[PDB]
Amino acid sequence: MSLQEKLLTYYRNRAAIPAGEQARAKQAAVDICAELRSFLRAKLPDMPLRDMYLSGSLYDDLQVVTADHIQLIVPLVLEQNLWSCIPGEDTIMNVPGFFLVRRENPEYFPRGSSYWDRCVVGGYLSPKTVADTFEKVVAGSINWPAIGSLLDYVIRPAPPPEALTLEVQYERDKHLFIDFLPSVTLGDTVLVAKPHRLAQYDNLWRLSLRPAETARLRALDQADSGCRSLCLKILKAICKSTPALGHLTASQLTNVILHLAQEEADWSPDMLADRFLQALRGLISYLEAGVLPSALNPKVNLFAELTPEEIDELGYTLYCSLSEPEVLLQT
Repeated sequence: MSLQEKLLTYYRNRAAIPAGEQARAKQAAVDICAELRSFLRAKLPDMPLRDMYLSGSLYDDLQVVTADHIQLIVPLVLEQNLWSCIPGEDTIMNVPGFFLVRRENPEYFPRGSSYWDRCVVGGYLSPKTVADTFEKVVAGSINWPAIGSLLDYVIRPAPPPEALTLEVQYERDKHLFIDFLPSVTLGDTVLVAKPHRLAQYDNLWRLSLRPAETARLRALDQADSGCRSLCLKILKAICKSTPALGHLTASQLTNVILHLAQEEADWSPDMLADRFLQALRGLISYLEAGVLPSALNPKVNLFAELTPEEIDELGYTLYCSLSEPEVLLQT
């Protein structure tokens, strides 16, 4: 049979979402998203935000390759007057590519001049505070299954520390997750409050990379009708199924593939199996080294959040795969 054929087989059987189901999944998210606006259009203002949006509603599949959960961005509006963002590199700590947001010009515009002065601690805008002030609309200031009833789904938020995340069964067989993620844009630079992990103590703002990451990927495979996304989807599925490998994230996997695209031109369909093995060796190499640089921002190490016991486990599992990759398909 061969790896190629087995990989394709695993794709269709374990990894891929049927066109129909996918559409219905998109519908759910788009509907949930609509109604959450209707909840905040009533509740607010006070908090200054643009409309919530779902990334990337332009693609059907919705970027659930690159991935984790469907992402519901909530853009916080800030005065470009009153706020500068300081790179994590130039701290006061030392943590690329996270950023501190510094309250500027008390020198001019005293406290109370912004809504966002109520989420400052120590001269700096605080993703955790911001996330919290937020999380106490979610789990559960919402009249939750009243919107469940309206649309014929089950909508319940995961219990903390993911009160931001939501579970929705869209059909009876299947279920689906939606992340709320607060975002601020200060000039060129866009940031999200996905907390760091340790964060020292608590904590900095995270540079958003998923949308750029998914755009390169979309584009490369457009260029040459190549098999980069397919190869990624399969690694993602294997990692979702194989408990040892669960510690690996969408972003990590995505960046392994992007580095491999930098190194290899070919990605014709018949190259799947080789590129697949190379991703495994790439992973092993990045894990040995303890660093996976972001393809888009080489100073950022995506493996910096992994605990060393995780790295340990992953490396061993991958090391053992290499001679019989077939075993990864039967988890």
